[PDB]
Amino acid sequence: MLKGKDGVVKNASTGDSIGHLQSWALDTQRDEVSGWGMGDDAERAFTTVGRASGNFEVYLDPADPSDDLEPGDLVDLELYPGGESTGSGYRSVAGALILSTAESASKDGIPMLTVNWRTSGALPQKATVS
Amino acid sequence: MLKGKDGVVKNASTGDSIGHLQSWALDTQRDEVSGWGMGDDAERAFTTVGRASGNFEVYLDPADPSDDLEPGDLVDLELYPGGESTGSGYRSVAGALILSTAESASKDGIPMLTVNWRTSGALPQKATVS
Amino acid sequence: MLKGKDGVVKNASTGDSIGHLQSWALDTQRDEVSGWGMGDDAERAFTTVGRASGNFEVYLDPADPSDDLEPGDLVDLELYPGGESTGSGYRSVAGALILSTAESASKDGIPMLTVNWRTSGALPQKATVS
Amino acid sequence: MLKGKDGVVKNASTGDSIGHLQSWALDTQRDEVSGWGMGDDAERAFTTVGRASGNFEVYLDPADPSDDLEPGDLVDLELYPGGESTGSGYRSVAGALILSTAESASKDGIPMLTVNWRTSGALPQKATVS
Amino acid sequence: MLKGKDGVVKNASTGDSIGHLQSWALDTQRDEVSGWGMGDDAERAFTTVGRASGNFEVYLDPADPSDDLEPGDLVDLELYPGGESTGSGYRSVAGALILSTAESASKDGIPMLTVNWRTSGALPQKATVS
Amino acid sequence: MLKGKDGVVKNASTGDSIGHLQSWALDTQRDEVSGWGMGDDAERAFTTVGRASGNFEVYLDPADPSDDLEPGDLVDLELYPGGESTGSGYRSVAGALILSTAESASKDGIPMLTVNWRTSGALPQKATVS
Amino acid sequence: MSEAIIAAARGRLISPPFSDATGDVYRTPEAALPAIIVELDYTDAERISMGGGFIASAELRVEILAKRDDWSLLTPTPANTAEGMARLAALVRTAILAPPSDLSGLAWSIAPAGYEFETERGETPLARATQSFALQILQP
Amino acid sequence: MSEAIIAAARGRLISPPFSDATGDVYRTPEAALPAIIVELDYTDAERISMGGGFIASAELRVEILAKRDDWSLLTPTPANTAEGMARLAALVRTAILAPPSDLSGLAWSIAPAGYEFETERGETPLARATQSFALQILQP
Amino acid sequence: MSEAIIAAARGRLISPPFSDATGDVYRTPEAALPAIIVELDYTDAERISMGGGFIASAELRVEILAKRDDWSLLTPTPANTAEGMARLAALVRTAILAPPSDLSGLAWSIAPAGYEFETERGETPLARATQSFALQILQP
Amino acid sequence: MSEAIIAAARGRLISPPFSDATGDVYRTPEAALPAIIVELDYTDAERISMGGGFIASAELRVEILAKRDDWSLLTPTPANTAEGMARLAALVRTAILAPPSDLSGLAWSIAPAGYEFETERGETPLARATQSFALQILQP
Amino acid sequence: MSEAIIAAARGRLISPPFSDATGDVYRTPEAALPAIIVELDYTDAERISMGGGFIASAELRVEILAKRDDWSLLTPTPANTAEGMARLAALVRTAILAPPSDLSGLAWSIAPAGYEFETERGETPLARATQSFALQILQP
Amino acid sequence: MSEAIIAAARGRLISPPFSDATGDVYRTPEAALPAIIVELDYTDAERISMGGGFIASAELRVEILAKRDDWSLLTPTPANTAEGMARLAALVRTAILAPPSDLSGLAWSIAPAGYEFETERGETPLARATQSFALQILQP
Repeated sequence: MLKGKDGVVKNASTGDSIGHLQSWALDTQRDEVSGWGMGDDAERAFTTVGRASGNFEVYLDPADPSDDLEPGDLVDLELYPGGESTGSGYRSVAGALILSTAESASKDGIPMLTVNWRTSGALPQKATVS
Repeated sequence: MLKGKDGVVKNASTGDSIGHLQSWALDTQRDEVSGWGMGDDAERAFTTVGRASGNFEVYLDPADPSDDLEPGDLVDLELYPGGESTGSGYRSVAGALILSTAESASKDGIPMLTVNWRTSGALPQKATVS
Repeated sequence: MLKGKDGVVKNASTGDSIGHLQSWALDTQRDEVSGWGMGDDAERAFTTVGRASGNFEVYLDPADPSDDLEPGDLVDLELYPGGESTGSGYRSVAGALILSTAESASKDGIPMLTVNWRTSGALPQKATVS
Repeated sequence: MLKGKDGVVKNASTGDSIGHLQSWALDTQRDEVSGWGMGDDAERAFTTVGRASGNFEVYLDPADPSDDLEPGDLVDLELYPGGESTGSGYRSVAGALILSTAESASKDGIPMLTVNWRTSGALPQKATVS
Repeated sequence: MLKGKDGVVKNASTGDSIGHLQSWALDTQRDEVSGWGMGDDAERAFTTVGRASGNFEVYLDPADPSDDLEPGDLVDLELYPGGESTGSGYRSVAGALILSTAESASKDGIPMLTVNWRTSGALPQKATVS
Repeated sequence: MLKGKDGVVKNASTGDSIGHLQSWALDTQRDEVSGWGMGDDAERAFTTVGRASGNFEVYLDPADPSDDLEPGDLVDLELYPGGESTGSGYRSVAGALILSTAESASKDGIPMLTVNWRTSGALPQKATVS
Repeated sequence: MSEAIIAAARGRLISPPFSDATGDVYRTPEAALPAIIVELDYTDAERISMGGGFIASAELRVEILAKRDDWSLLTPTPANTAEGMARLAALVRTAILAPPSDLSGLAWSIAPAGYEFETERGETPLARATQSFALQILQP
Repeated sequence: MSEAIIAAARGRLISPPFSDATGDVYRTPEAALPAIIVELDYTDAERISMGGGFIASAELRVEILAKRDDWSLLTPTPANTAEGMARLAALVRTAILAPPSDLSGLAWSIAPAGYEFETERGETPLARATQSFALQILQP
Repeated sequence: MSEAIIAAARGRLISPPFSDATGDVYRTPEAALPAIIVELDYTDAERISMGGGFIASAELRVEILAKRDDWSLLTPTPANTAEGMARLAALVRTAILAPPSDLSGLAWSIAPAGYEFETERGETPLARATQSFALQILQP
Repeated sequence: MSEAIIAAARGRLISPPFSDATGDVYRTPEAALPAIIVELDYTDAERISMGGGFIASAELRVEILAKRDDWSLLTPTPANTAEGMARLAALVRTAILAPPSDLSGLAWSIAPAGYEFETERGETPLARATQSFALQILQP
Repeated sequence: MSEAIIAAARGRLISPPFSDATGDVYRTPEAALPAIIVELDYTDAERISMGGGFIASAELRVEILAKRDDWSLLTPTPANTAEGMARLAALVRTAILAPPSDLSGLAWSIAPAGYEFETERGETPLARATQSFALQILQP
Repeated sequence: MSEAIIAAARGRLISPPFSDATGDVYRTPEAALPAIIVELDYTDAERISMGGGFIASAELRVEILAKRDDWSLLTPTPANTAEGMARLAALVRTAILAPPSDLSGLAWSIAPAGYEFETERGETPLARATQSFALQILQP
């Protein structure tokens, strides 16, 4: 039961935490192929290839690297669900490609940026921090 | 009227309960073929092949086997809706294939993982525990 | 204005009430064919063939026949909207084919099963109980 | 501003009000064809053919003609939005074809029936009652 | 900041305000064509043709011209967002074609009519009232 | 953490702030192409071309340039998320094409206009104000 | 229009054979054992249409005070407060919630918002009954 | 119809061997140690169908006052207020929430809205028990 | 701007032929039998636009105190509190909720939030009437 | 079934070495310095299934009154009200919220609804602790 | 940071020519006829970001007590409580809700939560005015 | 675990140079002019996981009573209640809401639920400050 208020996402290449973040997400998926024949009760299935994606939301920032990331950029992202405390697992994705960014605001609220990423050529690797 | 707060899902092969779980689900479906002819009031139908799927949600865990399951893995899952008390029915699925896993968090909440599975080559078998 | 807390659904063949039920539903539909010509203000229509479907929800049961029904089974269902009191109408469907079943639970709730059925070769027949 | 609690829908052919009704609806539609050419600022349009449809909901009834209507039946429906008081407009649809009927109930509620109709060969005609 | 409780929509041809209205809406759209080539960073775009549409809702009326409008009719509509007070802008649409009308009611509510219109051959023209 | 109640959007060409605005939004996207081969665990991806879009909402205005913008117009828009105070970043989009405008009102509310724009031939450029 | 609705009520509730006095502070009599009083109470409100209209949410409260044989018109045990109060109330409910249109029209909905029986210890026993009826009236 | 429902209650609660008096202000006796009183209370309401009908949300409150051996019918320690009150209440609950249709029909739902045990210090100890039952009754 | 709205009210309610005094604590007279007082009360608030604006939710309360022939202008039985209070109130409602734009404009919505008639036992009978009108005013 | 649940509680809370008295109005002793009392309180309710069932929302309140060395079993400073009350309460919480099924079964959920420590100034200081436990019990 | 916001208020409200005293219990003077007092009141709160931040919902209450010519600066009839209170209040509102950034920044939103005029009967008439301003301040 | 959290608080609030007494009814001293008291208060609760866990919603209230130079540590005008209370409170807030993990961990969220300054008229002026901190603690 990680606390979830201490999560840190950092760009591995430039070594900077992203900024005041509202939320993070990650997903991993593998496609399915099903086949059945005449006279068969159940359908057999197998998994072929894998992709991963995710998104993070942060208050709009002109004083942090939050500002720098751009659609099309290739970045290395290390995400710490429970923080960087020793023995806390980190999900590291290499070659993350940033597909899209979205900025929004309202009269009564703080401006927000949402970044969506996909993985290219690699799959997220779990590891445990020192 | 099972209580539903005592449900245990265990990986049969390694004999470990999955972890602090929020919710479980299972479904079984059989496809339909309908045919009618010129001059007929109703349409006749028959069921051809069957598939099963399900999903479970658990708080994110670095100290339990919750951590280990991966998309594409083949696992044997035994699910106890009412617990392992003697005489409680268990749904056992063999050859469960894990299609997808999803991790998410928010500033005010605990991190969560959702695992989705399908069955390959087998159908869930009901049985009663000793 | 039937009360609706007394509704009983029974499997006609084995003569057993299904169990602690939350809700029932039934539907009857007939498809439409419309045709209009050049120079015509309105479009004429006719009804060709008919199908019926329905679903019922019950708390999960290991001590009742609720447990027995399976996808693909063919069953005879008699549904009493207002109960079995004399003079209460019953909807009887013959050759009901059970397409799908779904089991679910949550930490704070009782486990539930939802059964979906279609009719094959027959149409529901209204009748009045003795 | 008709009151709307006095609306009566009656089957014209058998002269019976339908029953304890919850709600009624009617719609009229005419399809559109648009064409524009190279070099033109706006697109011209015209209306070709017309259809009408509607639905009504009533508590389930074994003592009224509410019970009798069936999918596929052809009926004449006269609907009084503001009641039958003299000088109140009535929408009369001839040759209404009843495509579908749906019965439902829950543990805490009264059973309900919803009937959906289309028009065949005719368009609803407004008229004022004597 | 027009008040919005004083809006009047009038049929220009017969010079009558529509009636007790709940709400009005208008929209104007122009389609987009995008093209990019091999080796180009951004995609260029242009706007080709324009259409306009809108809808208004009013309590059902047997004593006003609200009653008269019919699907398929061609009408001239002048809409005053802020009323007819001198110097208040009016949106005038010529050749408005009324595609559809919908009447509805419930046990606890007043009957309502919704009219949907499109423009044929013309585009709404803004103007300022004397 | 910009305040978000001070955001100003101005048309660069005519130098006028748009008006009493409720909300603004911007988005930037780059499409993805994925390819995998027989025998490969993950799917590689790349980003090809980029587009940007956005929308803003303002109370309806007859005394401001809010009134002037029209679908199909090409405009230069400079958007200040945090205001025009020195050192505040501004997003400037050149060649913004206004695809659509929508006016709406209700009995209890102020009339509102929503403008949607796309970019043609250019991509939004971040810059810092003097 | 309270006066008109009250007037309808005045006609509608004058039928029991005893005077109805509304809002008389000084008056608190025991001589008029069977007692009736009708109050239009309060009206909350919301807009109607675009271009003008108003509607109100309104409550009408009817109160009955009684002793002895007034309770005992026909059936036995109307001394029991509940039976007696109900006996007068249901008919009263039908009086106000009657079929005639004029009474119904300015009132629109005439639903019973609430009901009550109350007990005050006088030599002759006096019991209070309340019959709130909710009427939504278009503001003129 | 309060009188009818109260009448059903009157029949349904007259069975304990002691008189039931409802709404008697002057009466406050200690001689009738085992005490029962049933109140129909209030009815809120909403429309039914189009063209006419009304339904009500209603509360029925049952109150029991007792001392000594009335508590001690069979099991030990009914002097303890909780056990004693529960002992009388559950059976009372079954009485009112009984299977017979007439009792159930005018009542529709018969759910226990609330329960309570209360303590008043008399030489003989007196304890009050409340058993609210919510019945939704169609307005006639 | 309370003063301006109050000023509009001051002009709008000065028409009944009697003085209107607002917030005079020391004063509690019976000589001014027909009595009128208008209160702007409270303003809650929310933001307008981006870049600046504010709007308020505000309540205006109008109270009338009266005795004798003031009630009896024309129709019979205005001594009855309800008729009398309604008789003065409806016209008052029209006064404040009048068509003139200036009165309406700073006020925006002018809906009747509430209505009441009250009874105080003086030799001459005095009755209090409240006419809350809800006005939403843009904060300047 | 309050008696049974109370009985389970009676067994479950009789373990501290002092008598537990529930609902004794006349009794208000200081001689029984360590004090325990368990109350089943109220049950609200809703329907179960179609064809029959009922469930209740219920609250169980446990109250402890104490002075002196009863607080000082082991750790220092239990005179401090908070530590002392917590010290008795947590174990009490485990007693009632224990693993045994019978205790858990009729109770279903056993969540702590509330907690409190209170101070009354007696020569020997007396402090009150409340441990509401919410149990949902199927109506028999 | 209450002190800083209060300090801003202290500077912002010291301008009327009379002393402002906040939270002086012993002091209740009539010599300082024009009276001003500013209170930071309470702060409720919620989390900011992931990794750290807090924000608060806060209310600032401004109260004015006055008599005689203090009301009568320029326009006639400020003796009328409403006009007088409004006259002082609107300017006060502008003082606190002023354009300067420092005052606005720690305050974020500065909306008028509420307004009131009150009447106390002293030889010289004293009237109380409240101007709640809601400021959301990031917790440092 | 109230005792542990209270113990953390006990360590965390013992630093101001004066004794902290919690829940001492008999004690109401003026000799200990600077005064501190910490209360764990109440815990509401909900289930965790399937198969077992519980979490609580809990409130911690910190109260400070003070006079004279205790207010005047450094900056001028801490006699003003608001400045003085804020001056002590913010540091106290940081004490409890400190970075150390143990203090934070059993507490989870440590948000300031509320703040207040109060005035009681003693020769030496005494002022009360409340600093509610909401901590959600997993039930052991």
